[PDB]
Amino acid sequence: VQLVESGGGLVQPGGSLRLSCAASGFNLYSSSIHWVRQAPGKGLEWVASISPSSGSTYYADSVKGRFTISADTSKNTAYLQMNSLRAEDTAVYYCARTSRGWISYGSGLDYWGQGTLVTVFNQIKGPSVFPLAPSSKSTSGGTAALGCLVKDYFPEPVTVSWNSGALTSGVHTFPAVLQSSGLYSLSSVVTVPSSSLGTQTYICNVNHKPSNTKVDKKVEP
Amino acid sequence: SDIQMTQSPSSLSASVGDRVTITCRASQSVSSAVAWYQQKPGKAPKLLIYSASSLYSGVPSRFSGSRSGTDFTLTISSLQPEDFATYYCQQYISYHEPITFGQGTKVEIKRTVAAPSVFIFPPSDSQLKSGTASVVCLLNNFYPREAKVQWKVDNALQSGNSQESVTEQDSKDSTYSLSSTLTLSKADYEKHKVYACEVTHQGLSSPVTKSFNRG
Amino acid sequence: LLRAIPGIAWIALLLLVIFYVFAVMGTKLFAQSFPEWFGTLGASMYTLFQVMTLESWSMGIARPVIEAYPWAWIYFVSFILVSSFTVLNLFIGIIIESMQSAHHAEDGERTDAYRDEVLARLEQIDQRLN
Amino acid sequence: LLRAIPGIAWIALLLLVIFYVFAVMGTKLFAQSFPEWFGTLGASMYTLFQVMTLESWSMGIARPVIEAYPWAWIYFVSFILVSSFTVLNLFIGIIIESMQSAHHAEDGERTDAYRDEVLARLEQID
Repeated sequence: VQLVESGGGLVQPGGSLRLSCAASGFNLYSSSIHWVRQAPGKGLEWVASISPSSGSTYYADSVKGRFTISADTSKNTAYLQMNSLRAEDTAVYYCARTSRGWISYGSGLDYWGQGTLVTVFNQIKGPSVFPLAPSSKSTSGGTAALGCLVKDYFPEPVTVSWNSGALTSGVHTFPAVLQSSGLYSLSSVVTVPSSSLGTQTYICNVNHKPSNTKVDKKVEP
Repeated sequence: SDIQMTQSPSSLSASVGDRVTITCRASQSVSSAVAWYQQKPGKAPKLLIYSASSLYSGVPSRFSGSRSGTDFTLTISSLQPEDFATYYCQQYISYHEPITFGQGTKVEIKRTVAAPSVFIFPPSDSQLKSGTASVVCLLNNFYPREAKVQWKVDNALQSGNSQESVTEQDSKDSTYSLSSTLTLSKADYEKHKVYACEVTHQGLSSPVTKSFNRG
Repeated sequence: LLRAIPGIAWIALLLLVIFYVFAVMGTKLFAQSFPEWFGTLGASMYTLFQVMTLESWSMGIARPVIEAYPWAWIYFVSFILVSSFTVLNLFIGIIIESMQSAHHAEDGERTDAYRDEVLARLEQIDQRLN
Repeated sequence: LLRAIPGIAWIALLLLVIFYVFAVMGTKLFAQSFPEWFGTLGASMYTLFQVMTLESWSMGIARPVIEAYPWAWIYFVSFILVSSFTVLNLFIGIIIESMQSAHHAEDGERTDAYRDEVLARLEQID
């Protein structure tokens, strides 16, 4: 079997996107499909459920009417239009079948849909190149760490690389922290010898396809 | 009706091979038709237990779920390579008003109590130039996760001017990184000279604190 | 054994049409609020199946009856009331026909006896004289 | 004891549905004139409750039946007719099961006897 998950993308409030779900290796017409959203660092939220042979208009209070889910048996295809986003509903959404039909579980999640990330809030961001190098008294004879910082990022994600990704060992990319202004923020550094600091060049490469902003900046005392 | 599958515990760190039980509390009369599922990070749902006993066709025997009226509990005795996992229930009506899935149970793999490597990141002039200023304190390769972020501006502790972030356990070192950036108005950056932070963790037998003066 | 066999058949038929009644009862005035499983009389079989399956899913509907038809406490007590009243008696009825057989048989067994002992006592006298 | 227990249950059920009948009977053709308490079959329970409460308030309705549905003399006689026919028999039925036990016991008591006198007249001949 195969679940068809498409119709994602980023948008601004008041917008209406139709999340499409097409039936592959299972007769949805007898089955039933449900939608449930996974917020970053949060679990599932049983959005809706439905031809379910009978036309079960079944949806959670969270998006009660704000969204309306349905399907086309004739095409073995389903849809979920989350209108009225609010940005509260900004979360990676995956639609699947806990079907009480013939082809799926009936007990629970028969399978999981690919899932398409929906970001419902709009600016353009990631202009910060903030190098975080150690002091002149970097741990001599031991391991010292340094790396850049990308502040005022919106939305996630942010593609990162150290010395154009050439150095993988020691590299750790901090998680996205949403700042008060409404911009995500994180950083990355890596341990290296003090002798390697003044000799070997280290320049963290940064990429943000949405703003399509490219940044690579070096590190030194 | 209404359902509130209260899954426990919050943080569940354990060693491999050990026996682990994921418990969830039912608000109202939740029947035998209970479901639990576990998924890797950025990975699809995997329905674990069907009808609170039935393992899905291909599901390993390593794990099992039990029912005690209001209390519904899943358990695994042998750590499979999928050691690091999550756990959330799912409460069903055959076809009725109420729909609910679990509040989630983080199933972490407990590793060695490692001394968390720490460093300082003072704001650059270039960074400060824009009129926004941020100081970051480095905490990489850490174990355990339980740590106390404590910053002091001119030796004076602040509040609300910091955001905290924490990586996952390393692919090799099994040790996690923690990101803590102190950020305030440019005026404040100049208004203080001594910039310092106090880090509290089990690995820090003697808790260490590094400092920097403005300029 | 075969005597009581018919007894349960008519009783179950009462029970069958007791279903047909409670189905005609339930469906009409329990639908439009939660009408997924209350449209057709079939829902009563479901309702049986529900009870067989220890429903506690009409607990939902019972929350919905608390929202929609709190009378349904009766019209749940009714299904419960009707079932027990039916099923017990069909069983008791048979317990009785079961218990009714042996008492005759016990006396039946004792029936042949007293005459034998008499039929014995009678020819017993016929030797000490003839 | 337990034999007759089921007996009343089916009888009361007859009586229950005898209600359902007389309710279906009463309501239809007693309403529109005084339709406050004759709309729903519930009114028959009320009617029971009425009779339990020694109504004499349907005396009113009886004056209204003399005005509106003098047939209700029947459809009052009906509730009375149905009740007695029911309640007596459920009782009689039990009186009978009560009276049926001893009559058989009397023979049971006499049952042990004739054999004894025989069992006596057997060892007597030695």
